Amino acid sequence: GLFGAIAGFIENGAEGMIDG
Repeated sequence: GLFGAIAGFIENGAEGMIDG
């Protein structure tokens, strides 16, 4: 479901995508 395309992008900002 579409949540899986966002959630972390709002709930932090896609942590791990920065940090990786």
